[PDB]
Amino acid sequence: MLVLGLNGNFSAADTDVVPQLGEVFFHDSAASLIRDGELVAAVEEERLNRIKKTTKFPLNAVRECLALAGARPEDVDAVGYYFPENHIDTVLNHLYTEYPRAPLRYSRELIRQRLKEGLGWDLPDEKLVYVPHHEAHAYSSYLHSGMDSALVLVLDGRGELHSGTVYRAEGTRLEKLADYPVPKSLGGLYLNATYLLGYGFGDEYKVMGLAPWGNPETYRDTFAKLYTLQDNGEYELHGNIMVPNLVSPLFYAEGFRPRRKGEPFTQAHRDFAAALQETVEKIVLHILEYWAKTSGHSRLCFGGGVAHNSSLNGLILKSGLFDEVFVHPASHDAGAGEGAAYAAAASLGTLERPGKRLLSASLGPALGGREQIRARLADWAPLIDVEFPDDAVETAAGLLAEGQVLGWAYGRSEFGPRALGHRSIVADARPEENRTRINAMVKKREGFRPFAPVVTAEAARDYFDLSGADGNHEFMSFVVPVLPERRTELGAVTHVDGTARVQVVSAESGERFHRLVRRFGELTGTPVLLNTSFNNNAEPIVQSLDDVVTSFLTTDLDVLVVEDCLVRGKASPDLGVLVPRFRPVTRLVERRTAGPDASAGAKTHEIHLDYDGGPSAKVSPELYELLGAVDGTTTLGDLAKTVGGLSDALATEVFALWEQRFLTLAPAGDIGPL
Amino acid sequence: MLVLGLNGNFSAADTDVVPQLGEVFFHDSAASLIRDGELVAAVEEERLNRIKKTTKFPLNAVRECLALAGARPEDVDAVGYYFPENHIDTVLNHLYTEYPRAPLRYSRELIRQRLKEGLGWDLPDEKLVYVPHHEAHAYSSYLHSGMDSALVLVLDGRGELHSGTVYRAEGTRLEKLADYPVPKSLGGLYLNATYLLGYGFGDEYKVMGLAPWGNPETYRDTFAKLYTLQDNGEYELHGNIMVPNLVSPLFYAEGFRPRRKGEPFTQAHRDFAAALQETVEKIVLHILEYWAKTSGHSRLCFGGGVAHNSSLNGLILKSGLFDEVFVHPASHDAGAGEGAAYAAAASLGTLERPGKRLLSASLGPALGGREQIRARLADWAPLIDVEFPDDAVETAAGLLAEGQVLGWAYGRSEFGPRALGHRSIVADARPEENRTRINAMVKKREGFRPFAPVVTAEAARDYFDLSGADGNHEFMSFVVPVLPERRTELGAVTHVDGTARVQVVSAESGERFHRLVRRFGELTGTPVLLNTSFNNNAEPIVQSLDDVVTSFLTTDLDVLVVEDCLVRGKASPDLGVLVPRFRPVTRLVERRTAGPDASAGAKTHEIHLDYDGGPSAKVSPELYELLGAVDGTTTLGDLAKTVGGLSDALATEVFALWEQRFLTLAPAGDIGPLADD
Ligand SMILES: COc1cc2cc(c1Cl)NC(=O)C[C@H](O)/C(C)=C/[C@H](C)[C@@H](O[C@](N)(O)OP(=O)(O)OC[C@H]1O[C@@H](n3cnc4c(N)ncnc43)[C@H](O)[C@@H]1O)CC(=O)[C@H](OC)/C=C/C=C(\C)C2
Ligand SMILES: COc1cc2cc(c1Cl)NC(=O)C[C@H](O)/C(C)=C/[C@H](C)[C@@H](O)CC(=O)[C@H](OC)/C=C/C=C(\C)C2
Ligand SMILES: NC(=O)OP(=O)(O)OC[C@H]1O[C@@H](n2cnc3c(N)ncnc32)[C@H](O)[C@@H]1O
Ligand SMILES: [Fe+3]
Ligand SMILES: [Fe+3]
Repeated sequence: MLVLGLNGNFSAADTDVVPQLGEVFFHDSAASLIRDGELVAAVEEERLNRIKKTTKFPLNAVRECLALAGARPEDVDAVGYYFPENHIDTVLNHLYTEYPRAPLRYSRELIRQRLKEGLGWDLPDEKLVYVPHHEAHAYSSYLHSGMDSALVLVLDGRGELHSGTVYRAEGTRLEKLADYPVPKSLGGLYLNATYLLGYGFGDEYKVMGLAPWGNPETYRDTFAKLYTLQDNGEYELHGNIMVPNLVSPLFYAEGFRPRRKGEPFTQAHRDFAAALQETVEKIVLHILEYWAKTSGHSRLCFGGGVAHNSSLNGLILKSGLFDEVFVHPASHDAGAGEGAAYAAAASLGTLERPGKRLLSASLGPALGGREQIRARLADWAPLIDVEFPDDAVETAAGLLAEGQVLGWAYGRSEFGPRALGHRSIVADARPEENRTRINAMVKKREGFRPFAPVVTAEAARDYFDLSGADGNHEFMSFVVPVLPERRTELGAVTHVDGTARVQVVSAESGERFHRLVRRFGELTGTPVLLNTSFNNNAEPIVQSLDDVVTSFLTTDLDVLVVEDCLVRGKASPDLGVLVPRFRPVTRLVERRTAGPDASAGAKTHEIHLDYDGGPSAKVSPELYELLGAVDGTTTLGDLAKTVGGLSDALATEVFALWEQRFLTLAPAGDIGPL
Repeated sequence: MLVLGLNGNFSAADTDVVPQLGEVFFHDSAASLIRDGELVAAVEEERLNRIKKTTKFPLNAVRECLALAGARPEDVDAVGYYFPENHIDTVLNHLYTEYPRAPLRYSRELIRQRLKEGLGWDLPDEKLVYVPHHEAHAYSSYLHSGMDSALVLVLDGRGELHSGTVYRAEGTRLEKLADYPVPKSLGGLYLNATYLLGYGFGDEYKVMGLAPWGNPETYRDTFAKLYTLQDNGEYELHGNIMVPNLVSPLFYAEGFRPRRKGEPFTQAHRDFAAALQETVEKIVLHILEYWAKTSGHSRLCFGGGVAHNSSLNGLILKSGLFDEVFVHPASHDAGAGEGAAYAAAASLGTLERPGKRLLSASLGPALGGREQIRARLADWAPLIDVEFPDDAVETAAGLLAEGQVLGWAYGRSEFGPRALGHRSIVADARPEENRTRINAMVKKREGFRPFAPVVTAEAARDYFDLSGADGNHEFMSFVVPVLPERRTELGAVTHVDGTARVQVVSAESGERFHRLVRRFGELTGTPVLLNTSFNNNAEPIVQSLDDVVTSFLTTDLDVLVVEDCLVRGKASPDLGVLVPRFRPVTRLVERRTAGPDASAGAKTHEIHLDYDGGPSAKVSPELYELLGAVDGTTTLGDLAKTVGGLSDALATEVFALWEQRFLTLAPAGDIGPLADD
C-alpha cells in the first residue's frame, strides 16, 4: 500500500492558473508518501521552487517523494487531496468568472494533466480521492501521536465549511464531536490582526514573537468587543459590514494606525500583539476546557495551522486540562496533505497506521552521497576553501565554543517550518549578544525576534520547566519557561517573558545533532545551542547542496558544516565562474512612464519575480544588457564581456541580486541524481 | 451660496492610492457645482482623463466646473463628499493594511492636498461636509423632479450601511422610512451575475440589453433558490460561505459554465440573462407594491445605479402603482456627488432647491467658441475636409435621409451615461440593417446590442406607448413598448420584444436636437432618429473638440457635424503631422521572460495603460524605439525619421494604437482656454 498525499493549487512553474493568483489560494504545497502506514517521504514544494509558502502544484515534491521511496508513478495505489472536490472546483470556478480568458479546467483535470505531463503518469479517476479538509488535518496530527485514544482539535483558517473541528479518535477511527463555522475562524482573526502590524500572510509567528514584549492590558477591552465567550464551549466573533477584516475598523475608530513597512515597532504595536495573543489563548482554552471534561479524554492532539502558535501550545501544556499533548511538525496545510493520504487509504481498503510516535521531521531529499558532494564542492572551488576533519561533529563543537556561528546541513531536510538539526544555523546560546548579531547581521531581521534553543534530552529538565502535561518537544511545538536560575546563563535563547520555544534532541530523534549538543556541553558546561533556520530573508529553508552553499556565501556565517565537510568563503571569491540561470518566475523589464509635458519618461530597468507578493529590484543599464544574454550555460564572466568585462561594480550589483534570489548563480552543471 | 459636490477616490493622474487599485473602489468620479440651488455645472472625470468610470480624484472636473461658473476656487462655500468620513477612511485603512508601504493619508487630508496642489485652494476644514450615501442619491433624484412631495427609492450596490433606502420627501425635507442591509444588494446580485457572462463591472447594461433575447423560464427555478419574497416588503438573498459571489456556486453545481472572452453567447447565456433580469424586477416590484400602499404616495423618484436599468424602470412605469415617476440622468454615484452638494448646503445653513424639473443633462464643458473651433479645425487640415454650411441642421437632416451615419457634437456635454444630442452618433432609425452597420463597423461591439430612438415631443405618442404613468423621457431612463403597427417602420431601434429605450426631445430640453429630428421627419415621414453615444469601444463619451475629431477619424462614420461645421476624412490623411503625447497612465515596456534551459526569453515590446483593467498591446521593435523618443512636442513624422521614416507599416501600427487610445495623437497645440459665451 503506497499512497500519495497532495495539497496546493495547480499552477505550473512559470505561470499561475489565473494571472497574479493571490498568495493565499491553496498555499504550502507539498507531497507526502505513506507506505504500509508509515510516512516515508515528505517535502513542501517551497523548498524546491524557492518560493516561500508557494501555491504552485507540488510537481517537484511528488517526483522527489517517489525517488526517496524508490517507487515509480505506476506503483502508487491512491492519491489524496486535502479538500472536497466541489469546494476546490467552486473556488476555481469563481477565479474563472473574474478571468474570462482562463480555460475552464477544474481540479480533477488539472491534477491529471500535471501528473501526466510532469511525471508520465496517467492517474486513473478511481484512484484519486478528495477528502474533508479537517479530516485530513486530524489524521495527520493523530496517527503520528503514538496514542490509541485521544481528543483531536483542528483549528486553522478554514476548511470547506468549518474553521474548527473537534474529533474523538480511537484506534484508526475518527468521530466528529463538534465544529465551528467559518466566520468564527481564529486563524482568520490572527491573520486579520497581523495585517495591522505591517505584516502579511506567513508572518504570524513574528507577531507571536512580538507579543511577549507588550502589555495585554492596553487593548484587552478593545479586543473584548470582538469576541464573546458563551456557555458550553461556544464563542462568537463579531464582524462588520465595512471591510473584510475583523479587527481594523474598531481599532481605526480608537486611533490605532496600522504600522508601515520600515517603521519601528512602537509600544502600541507591542501591546496590540500582546492583546491579540491573549485573546486567542482565551478562546482556545475556553474550547479546550469544555471538550476536555465533556469527552473525557486525558490526551490531546492539536493540529491545523493555529497549532503552530507555540505560545498557545505552551499554555495548553501548562494548564491542567490534559495529561499528554501532541503536535505534528507540519500542522499547517502540508500536514493536511499528508492526512489526505491516510484518509484515501481508509476509503479504499483498511487504514494502516504508524507504529510509533513521530520523532524526526527529517523526511525530504538529502544532500547527496559522500562522493557527489565532494565532487560538487570542487565545482565551487573558486569561491570556497574546504577541509575534511577526522570528526566534523567534534570540530564543529569546538568552533561553536570559540564563538563561531555555523551553518549545519546534514541528511534529509525538515518537513514543516522548523529547522531541527538538518538545515540549521547554530551558535552558542549563552551570550545575549548572539541574539543581537544573528538577528541583525545573519538572518537580517527584526531585533525583537527570539531564538529557539536546542537542548539534549538528558539535560532538558536542568534548564527548562517541562512540568504539566507531557508534550512532545522534538519539533519545537511548545514554548516553555526557562528555569529562573538559568535565564542569565542562556542569554541568547531566553525571551523577555523568560520562555523559550525549546527543542529536546535525543539520540533517537536526531543522533548526530544530539552528539553535537552533548559534546558542546562537555566543552562548555552548557548542553544548549541556539538553533535558527538555515535561510536568509529572501528564501525558504535551504534544500540542495547548491542551496546550502549559495545561502552560506550570501549570508554572513562564519563556517559551513555540510556532510562532514568544513566550508569557508575564499578571501577573494571569483563570481565570474558562476553560471547565471533565470528562475521560471524571473522577469526583466525596461519601462518608460509618462514624463513632464506628456513626454516619454526616462528608462528604468527592473528584475522581478512573477508571482503574487514577489519582490523586485532596479538594475543598471549595463546589467540589464548582461542578464538579457543569459543562456543557462555561459558563465557570468564570459557574459560580462559583451558589456566590457565584469567590473567590480557589476559583480557587486549581481551579488546583491543573488542575495535576493532574483536568479540562480551556481557553478556549471549540477550534483546529479542523489 | 456656491457648493461643490465630490465623489470617487483620491488617486492622482499617474498613480493610484494603492497600486493597481481595484476599479470598484469609489468609481465614476465626478465634480458638481450648485449655486443658489441650481445645478450650474457637472462633469464626470471619465470624460476628461478618458478612463471609463475612473476612480481617480476628479480634479479636472472641479476645474471645469469652477470655470463654467466663473468662480475662483476660494469662492466655494462648502464641499460635499458622497460618503461618511468613518466609512471611506475605514476602507482606506483596509487598503493600507494590505499595502504596508502606502502612506497613511485619509480622505480629509487627501481632498485638501489634491485641491492645494491642483488648484492652489487651501480648503478650510469647516467647509468639508461628509454625507450619508443614500442621502446624497435621494437629494439628486428628488430635488430635480419638479415634485413637491414624493416617495424616494434609492437602490444601488452599497452605501456606508445599506443597499437600498426608502424615503418620504416633502419640500426640502427627507424622512427615512426603511432600509435594506448590504448583503441584500440587488446591485451586487446583478454584478455577481454579470461575471458569469464573461463581462464585468460597468457591463450591466449590456446584460440588460441581452435579456430580451432569452427565455426567463429556463433558470427561473434556479434563481428562486437565491431569494425569497417576504411580508411587509422584505426580501432575503441566500448567501454561501464558498466564494464572494451570490450566484456562481449554485449555478456551477447545476452545470452552468461561465462565458469566456470571445465566445459567442449561447442560448443558455441568453436565458440566464433573461432569468437574472426577471428576478431583479420581481424583487424591486415587491418592494414598491408595499411602499406605494403603505406610504400611500402617487409620485416616485428612483435613484441609485440600479435605476439605470431602463427595463426595470419601464416595468415600474407600466405598473399602476404610481401616477408620476422621475429618474435623474446620472442616477449612479456621479449623482450622489451632486446630491452630496445639496446635503452639505442643508447641513451648513439652508437648502436651496431647483426651480423646475430637470430637462437637459447638457451640463459639461463645451466644445469652444466659434472662432477657436474654426482655428483648431484648421490645425487638423492635413487629415480632414471642412465645409461651413448655412443651416447645418438642414444639411444634416438630408444626409440622414440619404443614409449617412453622423457624428453630432454641440454645446455642453451630457452628465450621465446617455448621449442625448450633444455628443451623439445619429442615423435613420427605419432600416434594420443600420443596426449591424453601426454596431459592427462603427461602435465595434456585439451585434445583439439594440439602439435607442430619439422622437419628438409632438410625434412621441404616435410611435411609443408612453402610458401607465407620466414618466420623464428626456434622458432615456424608461424602456417603453413600440406601437405594434410601427415596429416594422422602426427597424433599427426596436428590440426583439418590441420595446425601446426612448428619448423624447422637446424644444425645451434640446432645441437644436429637436429641430434636427423634426426636420428629418418632415423629409421622411418618420420623426425618429437612432441615437447612440459618440465613442468607440475604447473610450467614454467624447469631450473636447480634439476628442470628437480623434473619434471620428478612428471610427467609420460618414460625416461629423460639430458646431455647424461639416467634417469629412481626407482621401489619404497625413498622420505624420500629429504630435504624440503620453497619457498619464501610458507605460511603454520591453519585457523578457524565463526561457527554456533556464535562459532569458524573447524581448517582447508592449504598450499598456496602468490602471486596473486597462488595455495592453504588443508593439514592433521599430515602434518601441519611436514611442520611446516621444517628447510631447515633436510630430510623429519627425520622430519617425529616427527609424527610417513613417513607412505605411508604421502608420498603420500607430493608427491601431491610436484607435485603442494608448496615447494622445493630436495636432500641435490645443484649442486654448474655452472662451466665454
Ligand atoms: C476572493 O475570493 C475569496 C476570498 C476569500 C475567501 C474565499 C474566496 Cl473564493 N473562499 C474560500 O473558500 C477560500 C478557500 O477555501 C481557501 C483559499 C482556503 C485555504 C486553503 C486556507 O488555508 C488553511 N486551511 O487555513 O491552512 P492552515 O495551513 O492550516 O492555517 C493557516 C491559518 O492558521 C493561521 N496561523 C498560522 N500560524 C499561526 C500562528 N503562529 N498563530 C496563530 N495563527 C496562525 C494562519 O493565520 C491561517 O489563518 C487559506 C486561509 O485560511 C486564508 O488565510 C490564510 C483566509 C483566506 C480568505 C480569503 C482570502 C477571503
Ligand atoms: C477588498 O476590500 C473590499 C472588498 C469588497 C468590499 C469592501 C472592501 Cl473594503 N467594503 C466596502 O465598503 C466597499 C466600499 O463601500 C465600496 C468600494 C463602495 C463602492 C462605492 C460600491 O459601488 C461598492 C459596490 O457596490 C461594488 O459594486 C460596484 C461591490 C463591491 C464589493 C467589493 C468591492 C468587495
Ligand atoms: N456605490 C454604488 O454602488 O454606486 P452606483 O449608484 O453607481 O451603483 C453601482 C451598482 O449598480 C448596479 N447597476 C448598475 N447598472 C445596473 C443595471 N443596468 N441593472 C442593475 N444593476 C445595475 C452595479 O452592478 C453596481 O452594483
Ligand atoms: Fe488548514
Ligand atoms: Fe451608489
